[PDB]
Amino acid sequence: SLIPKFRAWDTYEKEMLENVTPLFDDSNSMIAIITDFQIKGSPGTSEIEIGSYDTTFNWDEFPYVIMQSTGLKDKNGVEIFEGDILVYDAPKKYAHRRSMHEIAYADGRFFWEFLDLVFCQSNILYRDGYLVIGNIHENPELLE
Amino acid sequence: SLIPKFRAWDTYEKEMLENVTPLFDDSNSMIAIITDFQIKGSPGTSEIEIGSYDTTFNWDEFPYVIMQSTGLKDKNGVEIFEGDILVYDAPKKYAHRRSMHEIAYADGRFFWEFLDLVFCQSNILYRDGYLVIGNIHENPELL
Amino acid sequence: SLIPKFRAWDTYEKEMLENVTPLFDDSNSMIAIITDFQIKGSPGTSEIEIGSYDTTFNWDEFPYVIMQSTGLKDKNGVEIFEGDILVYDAPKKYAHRRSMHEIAYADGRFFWEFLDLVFCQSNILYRDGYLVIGNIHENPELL
Amino acid sequence: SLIPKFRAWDTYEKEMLENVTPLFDDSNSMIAIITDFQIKGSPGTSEIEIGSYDTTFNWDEFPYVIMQSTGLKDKNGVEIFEGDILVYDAPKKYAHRRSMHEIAYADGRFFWEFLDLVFCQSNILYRDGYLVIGNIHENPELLE
Repeated sequence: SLIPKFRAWDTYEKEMLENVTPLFDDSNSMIAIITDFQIKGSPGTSEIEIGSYDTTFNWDEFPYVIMQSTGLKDKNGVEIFEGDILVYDAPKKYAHRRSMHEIAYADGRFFWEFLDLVFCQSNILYRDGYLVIGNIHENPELLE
Repeated sequence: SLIPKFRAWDTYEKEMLENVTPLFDDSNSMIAIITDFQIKGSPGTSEIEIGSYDTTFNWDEFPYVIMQSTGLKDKNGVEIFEGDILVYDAPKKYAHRRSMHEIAYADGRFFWEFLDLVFCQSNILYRDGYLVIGNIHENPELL
Repeated sequence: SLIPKFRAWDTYEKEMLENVTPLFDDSNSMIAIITDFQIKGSPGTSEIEIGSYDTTFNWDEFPYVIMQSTGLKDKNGVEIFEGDILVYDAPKKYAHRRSMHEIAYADGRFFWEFLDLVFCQSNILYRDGYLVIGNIHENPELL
Repeated sequence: SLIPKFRAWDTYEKEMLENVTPLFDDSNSMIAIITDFQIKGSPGTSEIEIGSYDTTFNWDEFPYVIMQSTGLKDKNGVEIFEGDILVYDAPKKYAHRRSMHEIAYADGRFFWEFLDLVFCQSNILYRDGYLVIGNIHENPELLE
């Protein structure tokens, strides 16, 4: 099963927004985003009260980039999203260079890039395990 | 890189709703659904006008079951979702069980059940190809 | 990155032979098997001394079925081969059978049948882990 | 199923040997290689006659690197082995090199390195398809 959960990088404000709801037209294009809402009212006469939101008509270039949760967690229990960048949590002693690996989606599955292992919960936790160190938007220096 | 697209089975109305937007609390529980909306503003400024929707306030148990698109298509160009049931498009073997393969997501990937080939667009189309024949909600006693 | 290792089911003796070397002719059909050999040279002129072997000419039906090692081990350190049958080793909660999963190779990977998980070392060992309980030849009626 | 088929790179002579039979002890060390054999003698009384061969006796380090067939074919029907390098057979354009990926085995599967696609027969052949254009031993600068 996979519970749909999304975060958005606001490229104009340079801010990561958690728990957002992307809204699409019937043609697979994002047209709005709800960043906060609450449900109000009584049983049978309830409503969705949108607190904060934005739409593509407000912008020449809509500044939100959406990323979905993989439903997997890292060694410290942090939920892994598309765009996260992970590293093997090696001991400090005899420290040796390690590469970082970005999470992406293709061909029906989430992949970590440049790694021989299959991306799955057991591989994330195996031996010393993997940790999310940042993401491609906030931390592009991790892949330099 | 997967464009999010969802459908919902409404267990109360016994119907499939297309192009829905599920709304979750910050704790993994679905608390509302938007089934139609428009953007309007002339300028309003622009606003989201919810057309049809439901919330968990309205129910003892929220009757909507959400399914996400894999973004892959079957041999007939049908978009494949979680809960779809696929079969290989071969001749029909009369009076014997036909193998059926439910689509689900787990542990980082979508997969089809009971099949040695890996679920991916090229394998869906290879040879005679696979077709969606229905899903586990609209067609409950097939599997 | 995969050490070639083979075992053979002897369908005449009904025994499993370990560390065998299958030999294939130019038609890619198995023609012989080496079950024991030594290297006895002296010292810049070495030789392969085959000590135990068999060939398709010594039989009407060559009674050997070859299975290759996956290179992976089960939770008890047992090397896993094609044709093995694995179970998840959760405690016996009184009176229910563990589901069984045969190992095969196809289309680029070794895999376990009827399972949502990727067949890889970490999944084999995760939590209670998986154990080999038999194989399709020694235990033809297990599945 | 997979018919075991092996090739070996002789790293002393710098030659690829086709269709070899690798011989291992029980500790997983290759100690011999049969490059040619035939079966001889009376039915019921037959023998393996070893033609070309080599053993680890003659060597400080046995100079042969074994690679197994994946069982999969490229767009030209060529059997793909570990160590092969594949390219996507898109129309070639001036001064643009097509991207290359090495075949490896790890942890239960064969795969193409640095490519987020399931390595399977239908993906090898899909759309423009992939072709074997060398291997890491005979063409050690090819990946660059």
